[PDB]
This record gives sequence, structure tokens and C-alpha cells, in this order.
Amino acid sequence: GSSGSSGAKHTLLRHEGIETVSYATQSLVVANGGLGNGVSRNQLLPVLEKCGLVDALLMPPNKPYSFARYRTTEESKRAYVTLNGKEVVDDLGQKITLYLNFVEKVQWSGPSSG
Repeated sequence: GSSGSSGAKHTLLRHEGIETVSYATQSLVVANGGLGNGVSRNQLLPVLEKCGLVDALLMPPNKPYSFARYRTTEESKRAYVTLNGKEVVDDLGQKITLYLNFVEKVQWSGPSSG
């Protein structure tokens, strides 16, 4: 069934195989970003903080996409509707357009208790 609503802007996501929900989820996925996109943690976190509290920011190596974890849903959404589509200067010095998608679950680097 080829169906999808409120999806990303590019397919880069579809390929990798990143599944994103439609509703709001404390967790989020930064598109067109990640270290691979010359985007350091101290360069991306700053934007994830100004919007809302950043509990945990997962940044996989050699991955143009990353995952963030806010403290309260409200925050996540605020950044999802704000950060998403917003541009940001990368290491190279070029403004890149990142897209944040709502994710219910994410391959975090921690043992899920329970």
C-alpha cells in the first residue's frame, strides 16, 4: 500500500528506512542533518535547546539523520513546527534545510528498561 501523509520533503528518508508517525512524540528525527551533514552536536543542540529542553540528543555516525529527545511533548512539537523547515549554517558555512519528523520509537544507545 503506497500511502503516506505529512511525510518528509525528500526521499532520502524513505530509502534509509526511517519510519515516522503523524501524531506528536517526545522523540524527533532531524532530516538533512546528522554529523554526515557537517552538523556537530554543539551546532545542532543549540537549536534544540532554544526551542525546548533537550533530554537526550542521539547523533549516529555517518548518518545524515539524527534523533532528539525533549523533556515534555509540548516542547518537541514546538520544535517540530518551528525547527522543521528552518535553515541552519553548517560547518562548511552553507545554510541547510532540516526537517523534523515525529517518531514514536528510535534506536537509542541505551537498554530499554522493562
